[PDB]
Amino acid sequence: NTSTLLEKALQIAVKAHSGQIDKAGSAYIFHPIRVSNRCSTDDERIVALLHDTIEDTEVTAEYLLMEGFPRNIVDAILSVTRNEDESYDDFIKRSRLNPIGRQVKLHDLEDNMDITRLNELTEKDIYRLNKYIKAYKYLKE
Amino acid sequence: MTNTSTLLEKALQIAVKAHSGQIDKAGSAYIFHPIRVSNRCSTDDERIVALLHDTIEDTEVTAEYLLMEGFPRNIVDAILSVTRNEDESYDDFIKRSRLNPIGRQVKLHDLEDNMDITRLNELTEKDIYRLNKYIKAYKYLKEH
Amino acid sequence: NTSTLLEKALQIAVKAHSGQIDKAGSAYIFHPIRVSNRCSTDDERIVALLHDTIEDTEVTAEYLLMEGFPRNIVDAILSVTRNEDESYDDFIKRSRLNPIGRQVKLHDLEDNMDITRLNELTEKDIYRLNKYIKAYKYLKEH
Amino acid sequence: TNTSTLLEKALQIAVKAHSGQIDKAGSAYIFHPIRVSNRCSTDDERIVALLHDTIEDTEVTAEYLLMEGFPRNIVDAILSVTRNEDESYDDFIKRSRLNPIGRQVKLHDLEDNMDITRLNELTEKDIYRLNKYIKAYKYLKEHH
Ligand SMILES: [Cl-]
Ligand SMILES: [Cl-]
Ligand SMILES: [Cl-]
Ligand SMILES: [Cl-]
Ligand SMILES: [Mg+2]
Ligand SMILES: [Mg+2]
Ligand SMILES: [Mg+2]
Ligand SMILES: [Mg+2]
Repeated sequence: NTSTLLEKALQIAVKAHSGQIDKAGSAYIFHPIRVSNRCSTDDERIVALLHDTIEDTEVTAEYLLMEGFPRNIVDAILSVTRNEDESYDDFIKRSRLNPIGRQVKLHDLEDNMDITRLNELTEKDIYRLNKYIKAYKYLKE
Repeated sequence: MTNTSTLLEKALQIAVKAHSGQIDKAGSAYIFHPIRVSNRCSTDDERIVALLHDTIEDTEVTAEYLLMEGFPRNIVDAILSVTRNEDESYDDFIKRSRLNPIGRQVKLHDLEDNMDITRLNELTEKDIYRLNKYIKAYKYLKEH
Repeated sequence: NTSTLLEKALQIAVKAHSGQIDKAGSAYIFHPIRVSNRCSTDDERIVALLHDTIEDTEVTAEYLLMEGFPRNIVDAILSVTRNEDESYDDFIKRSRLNPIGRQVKLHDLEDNMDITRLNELTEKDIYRLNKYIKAYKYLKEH
Repeated sequence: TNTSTLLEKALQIAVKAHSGQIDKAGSAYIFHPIRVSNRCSTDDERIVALLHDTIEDTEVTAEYLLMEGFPRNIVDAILSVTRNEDESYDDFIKRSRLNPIGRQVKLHDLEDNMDITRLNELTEKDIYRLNKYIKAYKYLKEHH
């Protein structure tokens, strides 16, 4: 009962992130939604809705391919999916090389840097916010 | 996860299922309409009503079903304030929406999304009449 | 009247903050502009454009009254203008009492919590940002 | 001068050049480049948005902007969204798409011009120009 591939990516994310919470206390599914609302194209919105499904849920790149998602979309999701064998800097460098992933990752950083949603702030947060700021600047050069 | 945060996730899953496969005038999935309206809201109470504001027309989603799912009476009343009654005229419908503090705000963001012509392929004369009606209602909901 | 007073408020702010900068080096004039962009009414936008003119520049309250800004607008600006002998805690409590000042202050805290423009984030910012979060929550309480 | 950054100078130039001008909604025109600039993502886009309509002002010219310190690629971007005297609108939109910064600014320009939430009413005379905005908006979206 799906009309468009953007609707499918939503239903996949809502199901996959069901039961997860972000560090602010809210349902995690609203993070890819808030990133998707910052996007400008349907391709960016699809990747934004799924950008944390491979890392955090049972969704795999293989599953997305078998569900009909195009090669450039899945590769764009993989460009914003960190591998353990790489540093965070090498991950952001790999994100910038992808036209769709670069834009989605920028909006992902913006959402993660939105401290207006948080209850407090600790020293562990500012070290994480700092590398977000460095990655945010790198992706805008 | 708090009760309001749980209801907000619950409200999303109820909207996704109810609007599954539905399309709007442009042809895109209708679910993104409540989501775009929600993104304009400021509080979680408003976000919940925004996500469910067009689900009463669905057969599975009723007022008692939402009460059964844990949504409090004030939230459900807000959803009913932005749900047009059977024989109710548009002018009478906007008047009823302003009486509800949450529904009034949600209806404003609903009008903003409906006035967004960046998603339309072409504008006709019928669209002008419809957009003029949204402008009048938008202005009415912003007064004191 | 309101469309012209909004423009006048912009021109008063531009002239008053001219050449001032924030901690990131960006032009400070855009802080009231970005706060005014988050507002929903013309009264809020006017107060937001002028909310740091008394404290940071040579604009006075009598000056704004002389230019035609109504009493409620000037009072709202004063509700978000910290006094000398007033602590930050009492300042936030006083800004919540004014309907327009409360809303503009909320958007002011949102702009001050925007770290997308800072070059880096240190530990001294923890105190400032947590203070802003606490003040943000107090203003949102109903 | 008494200006900090090129962005601030661009603001002051737009403020002066549009001073007293009014838009279709009856508001001060200066807030149009500001609202276009609020949609932009980089400082280069914001500078061009703030100045995207200053060339009509007799004081503001390409030479003036170069004199003030604005880089040539910024000035060329402003000229990419400045329509020529005998140029057709379609040819103007095609020319603005070739410029990376200008394309983005022209999209945000079109979004603001299509924002009918600021309008007090709509007539059928607005149909043609709104359909031109929609057509040009889609044409700039075909890039990706
Ligand atoms: Cl990571
Ligand atoms: Cl939402
Ligand atoms: Cl830039
Ligand atoms: Cl033109
Ligand atoms: Mg993410
Ligand atoms: Mg609706
Ligand atoms: Mg301030
Ligand atoms: Mg323009």
